[PDB]
Amino acid sequence: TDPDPLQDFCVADLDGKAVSVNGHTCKPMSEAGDDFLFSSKLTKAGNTSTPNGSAVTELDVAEWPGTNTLGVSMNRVDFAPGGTNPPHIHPRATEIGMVMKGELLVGILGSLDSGNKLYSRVVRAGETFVIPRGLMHFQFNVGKTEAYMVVSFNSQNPGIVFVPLTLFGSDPPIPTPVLTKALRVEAGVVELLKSKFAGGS
Amino acid sequence: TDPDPLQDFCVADLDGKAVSVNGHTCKPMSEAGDDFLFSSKLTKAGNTSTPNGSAVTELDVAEWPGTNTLGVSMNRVDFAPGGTNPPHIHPRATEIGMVMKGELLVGILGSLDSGNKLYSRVVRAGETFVIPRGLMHFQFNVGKTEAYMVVSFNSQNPGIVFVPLTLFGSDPPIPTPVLTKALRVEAGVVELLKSKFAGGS
Amino acid sequence: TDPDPLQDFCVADLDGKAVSVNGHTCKPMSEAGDDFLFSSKLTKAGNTSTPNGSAVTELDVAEWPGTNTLGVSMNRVDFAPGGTNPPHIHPRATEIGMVMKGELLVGILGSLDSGNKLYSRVVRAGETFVIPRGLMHFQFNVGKTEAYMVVSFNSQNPGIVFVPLTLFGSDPPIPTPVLTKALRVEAGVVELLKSKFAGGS
Amino acid sequence: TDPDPLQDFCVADLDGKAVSVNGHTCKPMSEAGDDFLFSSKLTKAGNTSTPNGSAVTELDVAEWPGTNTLGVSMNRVDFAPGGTNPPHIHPRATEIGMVMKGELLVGILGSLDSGNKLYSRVVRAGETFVIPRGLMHFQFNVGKTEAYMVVSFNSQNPGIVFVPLTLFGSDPPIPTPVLTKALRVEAGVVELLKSKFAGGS
Amino acid sequence: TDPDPLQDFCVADLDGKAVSVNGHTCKPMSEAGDDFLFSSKLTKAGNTSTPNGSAVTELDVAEWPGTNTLGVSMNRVDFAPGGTNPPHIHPRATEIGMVMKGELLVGILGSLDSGNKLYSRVVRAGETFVIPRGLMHFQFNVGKTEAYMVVSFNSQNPGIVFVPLTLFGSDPPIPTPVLTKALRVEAGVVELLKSKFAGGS
Amino acid sequence: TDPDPLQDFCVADLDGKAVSVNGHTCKPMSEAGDDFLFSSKLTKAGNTSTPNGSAVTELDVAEWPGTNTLGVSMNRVDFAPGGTNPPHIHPRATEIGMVMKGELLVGILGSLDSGNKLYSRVVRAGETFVIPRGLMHFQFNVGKTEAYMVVSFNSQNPGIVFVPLTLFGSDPPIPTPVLTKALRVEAGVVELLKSKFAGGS
Ligand SMILES: [Mn+2]
Ligand SMILES: [Mn+2]
Ligand SMILES: [Mn+2]
Ligand SMILES: [Mn+2]
Ligand SMILES: [Mn+2]
Ligand SMILES: [Mn+2]
Repeated sequence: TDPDPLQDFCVADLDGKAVSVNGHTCKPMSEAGDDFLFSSKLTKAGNTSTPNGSAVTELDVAEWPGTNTLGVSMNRVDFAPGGTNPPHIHPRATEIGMVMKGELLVGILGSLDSGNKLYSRVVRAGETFVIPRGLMHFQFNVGKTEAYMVVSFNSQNPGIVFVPLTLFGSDPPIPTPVLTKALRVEAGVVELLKSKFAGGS
Repeated sequence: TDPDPLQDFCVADLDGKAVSVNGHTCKPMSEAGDDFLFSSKLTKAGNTSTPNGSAVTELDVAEWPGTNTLGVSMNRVDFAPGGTNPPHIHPRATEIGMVMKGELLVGILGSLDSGNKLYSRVVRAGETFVIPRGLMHFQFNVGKTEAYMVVSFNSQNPGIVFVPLTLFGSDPPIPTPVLTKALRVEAGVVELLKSKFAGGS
Repeated sequence: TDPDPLQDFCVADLDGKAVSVNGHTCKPMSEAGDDFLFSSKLTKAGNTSTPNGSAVTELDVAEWPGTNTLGVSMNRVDFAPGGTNPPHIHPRATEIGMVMKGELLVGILGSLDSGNKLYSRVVRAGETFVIPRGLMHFQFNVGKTEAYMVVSFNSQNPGIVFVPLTLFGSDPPIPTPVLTKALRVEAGVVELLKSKFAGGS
Repeated sequence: TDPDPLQDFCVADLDGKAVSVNGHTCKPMSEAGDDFLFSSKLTKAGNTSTPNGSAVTELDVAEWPGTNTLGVSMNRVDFAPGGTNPPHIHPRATEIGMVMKGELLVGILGSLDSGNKLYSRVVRAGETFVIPRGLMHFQFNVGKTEAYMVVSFNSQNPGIVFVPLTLFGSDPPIPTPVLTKALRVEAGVVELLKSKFAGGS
Repeated sequence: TDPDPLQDFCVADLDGKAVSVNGHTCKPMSEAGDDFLFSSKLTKAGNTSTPNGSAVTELDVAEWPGTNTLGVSMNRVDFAPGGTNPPHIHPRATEIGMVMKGELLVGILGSLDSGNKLYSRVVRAGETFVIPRGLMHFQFNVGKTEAYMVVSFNSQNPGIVFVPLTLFGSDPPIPTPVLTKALRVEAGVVELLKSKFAGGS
Repeated sequence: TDPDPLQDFCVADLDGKAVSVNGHTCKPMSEAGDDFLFSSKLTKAGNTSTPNGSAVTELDVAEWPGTNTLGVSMNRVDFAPGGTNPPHIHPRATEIGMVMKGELLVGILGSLDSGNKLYSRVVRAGETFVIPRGLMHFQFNVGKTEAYMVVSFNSQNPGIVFVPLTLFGSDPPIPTPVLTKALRVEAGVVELLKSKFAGGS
């Protein structure tokens, strides 16, 4: 897990020309003021008019510098009806989440030695779920209304590996012959899938 | 921070006669079923008719066995008007919180080398705060309505050191002469304070 | 990373009825003998006549009990011409590898905040590569001969999330409507992909 | 616990204008000389003519730069007859101590799930005690002579949260109405307590 | 460093037939009583009539079960005039020490990338030293009187690798031809050295 | 073990005038290019015409900057017939190794509480061994041909404490009277041993 802190506070210095280290260097405490332990960035719903039909509003260290060294972060996710937060992985954290409104099918997948088991449940307001570090998982809005959840992590920067976008729309894309061997389908099918992720999101 | 996991899942075996280790031993996976990554325990408001005027509903490993080894937990806190979650400390975790309804004065205190600075702000629906590991902090309901928040931790068992209850109502209590020297007041004042915490909460 | 050791040696007790804990309980040292720090299991090539055209021979704690508590493990991977070790993730470790024979295209993918960049290179005998914890990566045999590599991890049990098999052949499978929304293609395409992973490997 | 070291030595650069990071940046090894692994700062007794009747002489990274990255520090504490080191907490370390002279009542308090139990014993020359990370604890000189102890920590910067000074004399102070609700006493009692800690120590 | 604790207390169960895990299983709290956080084992001087002319009195988890999970331990070392605590290594901890009486030459050796530098100083009563994790170090009594020190570690079980005893008196001994090649001297010299450590201490 | 990473990549900035921190500061990602996750430095055999009769080719962070923050490194070791990699220790890592060609006697030594037990085995092509963190170990070429192995570590900078060179050829050397007491032999024997390591390797 994230390295433990070595003092009370260490607000991230996010200037483009700051020295680079594991994590972030910190502002002098003299320059921090009173408000660094607080945020209002998750107060508003994100724009769900995206190809996925969901929107992620992040509150990692890049958006909340006061989290630097403290071992935590939070995101909000909003969903249109029938929208998905697609199969994804956090390389550097466990996630713990609560549904705030609506009805979400939440799925969590075991690794190979767990027989790739899929656990899935419809989760409603006030109900919670846990995603062990590094495992593939997804959410799907099964209600007729807009849904939203707020999720927390045991890292200041968990990372997000979106599985469809990474497989089919990386920069540059994975070669077609690699994908035909891996996916057990013809080139035409692979090229169709790539055409859907060419725009970069 | 909590030790990292060494497999996908390890649901806590909470039987009274189970072998005792750092954390908890685990149920055989054969005995776990489909639902261990989920809970509904935070769906309902706690009973705020307490001396503090607040109620803590816990979702640590004792209440959510599926969190075992995963490095996370969550609590809900509900507040009557004018109620407080009194000055307290988590010995083993950072906290990250969001206010769900109402208006809460949230205060966080630096240690001695931070000049014991008090940072405090009124936090409203959808707004967030962070409490660095081991620092004293409190919340106070400044609104006219019932308030509530949901908070997450980077530990399966953060611990709670309630400062007033521990100072004045430990089992057995701290000797009066220790408290008169520490608090710089006469025995009568110390005995008055003890009389308020004699009931154990 | 894996918890540090608290003594010199702690050979895993792998009996089916042993108590379950994070990792594994240990054999009494009296029962260990002289050979637990050694193995010959990677001396022989695996059987590459599989749908992927590669074979993974594991030397994690389940196969090498002497690694328990020590923070390391190793695997061997053998490749038929044109074979792939498909896009996969290790939830709990960084990997460091060396190619022993043949020519392998090795690809490593950044996360979202790294713009999902793909780094790829043909790696030959004696040449090395590194895969940061939790990132998607693959290998593809571009030579005319059988290839092989040996890779090490900073975990006794890194875990393997095979991306194609998990997306299309989990137990039970991810619902088709979830995959049509996530993959941006019609049901027929999703069902074709599922038909290729129905056998469980 | 503190992050592990990534090289043999890394003496803290304590200049006021040095770049700020988790912990401290290090002096070039060229500038370190022979003496950084040694100190004489705990050779002399501190001045016990304080309101508490004790004095803490610190040997954390700010006073012993050679401890940087190494995961340890030490303090000395001297006591006048009837003096106290008042109820306090270390947010980032376990403490292990030895009494060198005199007779000290040493008390350690469990958290809420430990029923807030108080363990206390008179500890004499050569006898030892342990304080688990983040728990409230105190010492009180019950002898007729000056007492002293030397204590070590598993952090280069454990932090000190002095409970009375933080509750009643933070900068600025906790509002009186918060303290009347938390302490279950009238405003006059709270104001009396504040008047004793107004001077800042 | 040692894994962090997951609860307040976890006293080691040292029975010979207890289940074996990384570290130690714990006694039920019901069986612990009031005294587990305290010891008197370092109150008395060890017997310095040994071949080394020093004696180590240990207070690791085997001797102080209350240290289990807490990340700390302590030893006392007593020295006859001209006695040595010979070149040794702690595989799993940093050490921080204080001299209590007498005059000790204390030496600390850098690794290969530190040019194998030797730092050494005569350390007297109340003066302190630090030994970074895993580095070779020694002490030698240069005074005319008995000397002693008390040292603390950031592990419950640091381990001790005594260099002369391990090189020349392991069980069974390192083969003579291995030592002649490593030490660049003839068999007769190696056999002389072995004859001095044949007794097992 | 090494601190976990807080982002995908952080290539070490090895310039002599770069700011110094635990580990290394990082190059801006803009300056990294495509090749930092790869190396060819272990492709060639080292020069075994040394006093030890072996050669270590290192691929730690100083030689492979892309390993910075990732928790891993690798070395190659080549052996002349009858050559040794002498008794040594890694202060900051476990090692996991594979023999690539030839026949090597590999020995691993327990600490004092393990009765200083020596485990040793002849290890041949494709066979593996593990060295727990901080324990003394060695290899000796018992074949008639040149041998080689490749070894991996759970640290970017494990450190190497060569026991003979450190005991007899440190900078400056350990005083002769310290070594006569520790080794239980006369000054002449100690001076003979020092004369063999005076050249610095
Ligand atoms: Mn997620
Ligand atoms: Mn709290
Ligand atoms: Mn891999
Ligand atoms: Mn203390
Ligand atoms: Mn030592
Ligand atoms: Mn080695």
